[PDB]
This record gives sequence, C-alpha cells and structure tokens, in this order.
Amino acid sequence: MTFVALYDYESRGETDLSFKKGERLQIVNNTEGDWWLAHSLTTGRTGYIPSNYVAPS
Amino acid sequence: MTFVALYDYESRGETDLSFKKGERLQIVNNTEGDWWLAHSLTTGRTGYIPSNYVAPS
Repeated sequence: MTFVALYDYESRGETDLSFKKGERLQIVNNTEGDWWLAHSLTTGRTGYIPSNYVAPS
Repeated sequence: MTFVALYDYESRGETDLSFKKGERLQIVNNTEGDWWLAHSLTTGRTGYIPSNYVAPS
C-alpha cells in the first residue's frame, strides 16, 4: 500500500531508489519478495538476498 | 536465524549475494531493515528502498 518517506535517501547503486523526506511511495508486488541482508555459512560471503529463494531450517 | 537456499541465485549487482541451492544463510541484523521494491508517486521513479526509512500513510 501507500507509505511516506521519513528521511532522505540517496541511491548507492543501480537498482535502489533515491527519494526525499515526505515522498509518497507505493510498494510494488515482486516475485523476488523482500530483500534481506544475509551471511552464507557455506561460502562465508555476505550480501542481500531475495527472501522467496530461501526457507527456514 | 538460519535459512536454506531453495534455488540458485547469481548476483546482478554489487551488493547482492550469489548463492547455490542448499547453502546455509544467516540473516544479518541491519539498521536499514528489509528492502522493498517501491514506486514513487511524487517523482515517478521506481526502485528498492529500506523499509525503516518509511511509514504507512
């Protein structure tokens, strides 16, 4: 649904959205789902992941 | 907590994590929070946003 920006955010990459405080933002339905910052116990690498790609142990 | 990868994912950017099916992933506590794909009604731009930066209308 509709949300409002509480703070300014400047994009740090290619896919993230820059926005100013007060902007009206609308959540897009995405197949990937919410993105989580995750650490791999298998490889030791760390980064953002799509939540729909994983499941609890 | 601990999660397992259901599918392979190849990183498309600089900050996302590549992982193979079966890897054990651990969610990192992040100040930014979950990242959502959002569309701005103010600017018309669209991209990923940190959920902790916004609030419901």
